[PDB]
Amino acid sequence: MEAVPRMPMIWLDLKEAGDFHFQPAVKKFVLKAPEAYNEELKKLELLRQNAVRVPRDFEGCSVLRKYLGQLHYLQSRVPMGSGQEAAVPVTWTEIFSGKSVAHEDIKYEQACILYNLGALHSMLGAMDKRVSEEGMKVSCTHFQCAAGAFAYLREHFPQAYSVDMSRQILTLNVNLMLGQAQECLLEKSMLDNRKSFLVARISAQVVDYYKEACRALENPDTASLLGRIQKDWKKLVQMKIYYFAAVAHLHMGKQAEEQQKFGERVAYFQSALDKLNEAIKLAKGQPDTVQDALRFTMDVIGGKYNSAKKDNDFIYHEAVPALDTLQPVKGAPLVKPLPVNPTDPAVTGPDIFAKLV
Amino acid sequence: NVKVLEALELYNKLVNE
Repeated sequence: MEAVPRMPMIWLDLKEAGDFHFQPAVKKFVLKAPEAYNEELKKLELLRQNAVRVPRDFEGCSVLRKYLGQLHYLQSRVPMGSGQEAAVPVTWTEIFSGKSVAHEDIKYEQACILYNLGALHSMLGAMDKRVSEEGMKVSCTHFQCAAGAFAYLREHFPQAYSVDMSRQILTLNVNLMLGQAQECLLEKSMLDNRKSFLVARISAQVVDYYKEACRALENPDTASLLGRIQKDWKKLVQMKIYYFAAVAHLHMGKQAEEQQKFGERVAYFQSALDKLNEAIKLAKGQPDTVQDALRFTMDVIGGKYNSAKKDNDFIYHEAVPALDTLQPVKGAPLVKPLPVNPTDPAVTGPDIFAKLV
Repeated sequence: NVKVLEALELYNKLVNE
């Protein structure tokens, strides 16, 4: 129902930065050809400082993107990659273990900045209460942007500099973000009062994304890596899998009601009620926010089941079909990792190291 | 909002048949 209290969302912490002393290496490199990019390096230093201590807001995303871009410009003028002559140590903290990990590679710095871009977007997406349509739309967009950052990171930084940025972990992050993005669209679909069948397809897709997320969290090696984060994330995700399965079948039941298929209607409502109860069991101990959403949905599905079974038992007398005989709901993918372009002039601005003569 | 617009494209295509 459109008025259902909203589920909480998961967001990711930003990684903590160590040193990246690029200045002495850059100066030494350019002196190999007068006062060696001195003002230009000062600007970049300020940009890094702003980025590594980024304000946790929307403008902060711009800060991260601009620094990321200037890092690419520097990379192209001064060889600071792995094995290259002007490479210096880059140090960041691995977020799961708290270990300092160092690499003499400017791409490692780029990677961590891109990671924090994704993490910050995950934060911004999770802040609105999502009762407003725009709140849902903007939250959805942020989650797709977060997915976009992690996906770009996974594909274009394959070295996997630390365990928190491995392919498995980044894919988990992507699928979690896409799931939360699609969930925002489910909320919107109900606020917009779309066709019940469409709401079902959208909710079914939420389940699919969350299944893939839960899948990764159930990997024992991944689970031991994350520790209690895995336990914390999995509680919500697994609960949501049965919750949105219930929501899907609630609306397939509504479609049945619209099509005057009253046997089918009871079958779907019963399935939704069974699935919701399983979510409630799984939600034991979780915050009142989760409990309030489940309570609300229990009222809706419980009332509609009763009425549907009542009407069928007294009036329509239609056979209640097994679900396996019915056409299963196909998830509708409406979200994606939104493209990141590190060298987008719109976000980076002029190459800091532009040198006419 | 250009970003939000792109992010909502698939949704709107779906609901507008």
